[PDB]
Amino acid sequence: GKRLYAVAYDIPDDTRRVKLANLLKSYGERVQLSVFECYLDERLLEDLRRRARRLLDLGQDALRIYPVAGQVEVLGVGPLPE
Repeated sequence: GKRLYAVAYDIPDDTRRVKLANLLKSYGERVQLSVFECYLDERLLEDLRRRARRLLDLGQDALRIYPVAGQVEVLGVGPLPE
């Protein structure tokens, strides 16, 4: 079912990065400059990948998707964890 994912990206191109961030908003919320937290199940995860693939230059860009299980820990500024 739905689980928390950390979605971290490294996109050198500003235009592609803006498009990717706008896409990620449809699945979750920003937590840091290069990271969103998204609640996804299998179907939404596939949808996210499918749409992210349209946008990325896969020779230059990186996107990592981490399924999270356990307590997220936050030091410093930024959104408090569950």
